[PDB]
Amino acid sequence: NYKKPKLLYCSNGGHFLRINPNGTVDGTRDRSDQHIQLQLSAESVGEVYIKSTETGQYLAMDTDGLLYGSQTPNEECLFLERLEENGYNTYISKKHAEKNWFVGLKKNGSCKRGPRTHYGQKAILFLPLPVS
Repeated sequence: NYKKPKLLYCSNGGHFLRINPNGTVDGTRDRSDQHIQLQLSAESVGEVYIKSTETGQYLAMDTDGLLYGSQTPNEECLFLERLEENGYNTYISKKHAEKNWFVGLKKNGSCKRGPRTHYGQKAILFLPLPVS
């Protein structure tokens, strides 16, 4: 199911995860935005890389839990993808997995930093959707 690109929709504020050309990561309510098309791929079961098709940058999480775009797919870019019972997917930073730092978007579209994320919050629930 990683064969084609997709959008990652956050049910908290209704934002599509966006990797901007300048390297910042946020969300947008505009489904037509060119920077929300993402290619997910898995080298190992349950572990994914999430890449911007438009800029080639990989989603990554820094040491303070902020999401950013990385030119290279390194250890900071691996996420543990889990399918929750409510049917939503969650993504935990593999590097920061002991701390349960999730990929998350606030209601205003800004990244909810890893340490502020917690299981049970709407900010961490994502729905993979077809591009068009």
